[PDB]
This record gives sequence, structure tokens and C-alpha cells, in this order.
Amino acid sequence: GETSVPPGSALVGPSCVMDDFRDPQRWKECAKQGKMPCYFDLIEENVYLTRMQCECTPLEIACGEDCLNRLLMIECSSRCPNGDYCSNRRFQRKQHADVEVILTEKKGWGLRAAKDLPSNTFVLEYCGEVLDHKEFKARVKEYARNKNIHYYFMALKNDEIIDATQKGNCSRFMNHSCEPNCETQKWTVNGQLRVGFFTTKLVPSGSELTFDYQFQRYGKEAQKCFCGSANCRGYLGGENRVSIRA
Ligand SMILES: CC(C)C[NH2+][C@@H](CC[C@@H]([NH3+])C(=O)O)C[C@H]1O[C@@H](n2cnc3c(N)ncnc32)[C@H](O)[C@@H]1O
Ligand SMILES: [Zn+2]
Ligand SMILES: [Zn+2]
Ligand SMILES: [Zn+2]
Repeated sequence: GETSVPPGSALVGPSCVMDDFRDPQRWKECAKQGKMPCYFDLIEENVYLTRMQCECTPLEIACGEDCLNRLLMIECSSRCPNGDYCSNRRFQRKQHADVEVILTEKKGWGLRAAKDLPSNTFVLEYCGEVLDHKEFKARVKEYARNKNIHYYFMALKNDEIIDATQKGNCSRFMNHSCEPNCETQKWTVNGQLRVGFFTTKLVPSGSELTFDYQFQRYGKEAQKCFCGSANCRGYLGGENRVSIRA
């Protein structure tokens, strides 16, 4: 039939907002109604189970692209020459991009840009429980036995795996794309390695934020990939990195 501009529609039961992730009672209400994802423990920094001073002239960006710390993926300290105005303390100040959580047709929940994000914009820290090999192997078996639909593991370093299944932040919702618009970067903050999502191109407002989910991509089992990209590899998992054998 003939289509028309719809009338203005207001909700009656108030809509769920991003600040409701810091409000457990409202979140659990919204989740029952399917207006928010299943509850998890929102954490501000990683939970463990088991010097560097730039030459930036005090200030049009304070500790911009030429900052000797930034160049090595090291954050500045409170002693930075630019003091409070240092732009290279993003993890410490939790200077996350403007993001919104969305419900996708096929992949579950996801993350979208709420503003245009330039290339190499800090999106969010990937926070979770930091697991040793033993705990990781146990939880892999635990999650497999429970038939978990989604995975939230990310390697931090060769002996440490972040698990955001139970505890983390909204970065846990990031979905895989075969042609992604974000990457992870591992930054040193007060001597401790932390991992965050960063855009790899200009991401326009309203676009889903996506990454190459390496943990699953190179794992043994596979699943249908719903990324929709022009050169989608068809499935996620069961792949090996390039090698030249024999
Ligand atoms: C390490 C973190 C960032 C990993 N974050 C989850 C998001 C779950 C979130 N959607 C939800 O609802 O809580 C990955 C899982 O999401 C699914 N997922 C993603 N991208 C898919 C694709 N392109 N095709 C199919 N499933 C795809 C898959 O199960 C993956 O393990
Ligand atoms: Zn600097
Ligand atoms: Zn600085
Ligand atoms: Zn794909």
C-alpha cells in the first residue's frame, strides 16, 4: 500500500537508556521486557583472580600524535607536562566514545557509534576477569557444557585471558565482522597492559562498531557469520592464520 510519514509516537513505559547499565534494578526490569540485554556485573577496571615521561611542550592537542608515550602505546601519568589537559590518559579517565547498545537481527546485542568517530578513536576498554591458563581451561569447559551462545574471551598476553562473560562493560557486546571498523590495541597504563577497542576508519554516527574476533576466528569450531560484509568469509571459526608449510 501507499506509505506515509508515521505519526509521532511516545512510549508509555519509559525507555531504557545507557545510564541504566549503572542502575541494576532498572536494568533487570528492562531485561525481563527484552529492552536490555541479560544482566552482568558492570566493572570499572579488570579484576585479577590469581617512569615514562614524554617531551611534549605544555600547551591544538595536548600530547597529540607526536607524543613519545602515545607513539609507544604508553599512557601518560599525572606528572605529564600537560597536567590535567593531557589527551593521552584515555583509559585512566575512561574517556570512552559515545556508544549505544543495539539489538541486531541475527547476532544478539551489539554496539553502535552515537557520533561520527574519527579513525583511531578510543571506543571502550575491554574489561573483564583476567584468567590464568588453568582458570581459562576450566571456564572453556564450563561454558561449553552450559551451551553458551556467545563468547567473551580475549587474550591480553600469552598467559592472561580476559573473560567478560560474568563481569565487564558494554564492550562485551562488540560483534565480529569480516570487514571490521575497529581493532584492539594493547596499551601500558601505570605499567599494566590493558586492551581497548579503537576505530580503524571514520565510523559515521549510527554505524555498528565491529572487530575481527580473533579468539573465535582461529578456534577449532565454526559458526555461520552474519556480518553481511561484501567479502564475508561465510563462517566464523575453523580458520588458521597464513602459513607456508613443510
Ligand atoms: C570479545 C567480545 C567483544 C565478543 N563479543 C560477543 C558479542 C555478543 C553479543 N552479540 C551479545 O548478544 O551478547 C561475540 C559473540 O557474538 C556473536 N557474534 C558476533 N559477531 C557475530 C557474527 N558476525 N556472526 C555470528 N555471531 C556473531 C557470537 O556468538 C560471538 O561469540
Ligand atoms: Zn606527551
Ligand atoms: Zn601527556
Ligand atoms: Zn562475515
